[PDB]
Amino acid sequence: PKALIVYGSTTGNTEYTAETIARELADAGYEVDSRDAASVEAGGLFEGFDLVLLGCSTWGDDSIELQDDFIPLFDSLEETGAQGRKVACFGCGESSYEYFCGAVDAIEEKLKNLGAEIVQDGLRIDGDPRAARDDIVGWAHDVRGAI
Ligand SMILES: Cc1cc2nc3c(=O)[nH]c(=O)nc-3n(C[C@H](O)[C@H](O)[C@H](O)COP(=O)(O)O)c2cc1C
Repeated sequence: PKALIVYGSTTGNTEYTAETIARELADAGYEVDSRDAASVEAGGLFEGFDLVLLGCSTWGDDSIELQDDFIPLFDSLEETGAQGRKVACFGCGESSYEYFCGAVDAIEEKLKNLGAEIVQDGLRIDGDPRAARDDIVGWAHDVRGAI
């Protein structure tokens, strides 16, 4: 199959997390197209993939704020082709914030509402992603299995 990973990451944690997910999926036979959000265009971005993995980190405080490069992508999520698309969502952040991995919640939320098939609950990394490598890998293994 073809899986599309797109991530918004500012200190490279979620990017690190995407790359490990990309590797797991590619080890299991998939063709994996991994792309930073800052380099993509929403209009038809999911066209042709069987699996779309979205990746974002959380900024902000009192309300949910998304990583700046992911914002135009989230604002045009209706134009990507999410309808019927097997999807799953991930993101790094810090549990001391009110909204722990809040962006993960706002994307899964917008997706569900656009008719996507959320194949697994999002992966919410707290702190250093390198300390949670088993979790990322395990979560990739589980998304592959469900689709
Ligand atoms: C100003 C500020 C606001 C933040 N807000 C949140 C938050 O609201 N929720 C959350 O889970 N983490 C929050 N974080 C945690 C960061 O997202 C955390 O560093 C995360 O790993 C960054 O992941 P990344 O290298 O993939 O970009 C915040 C950090 C800063 C500086």
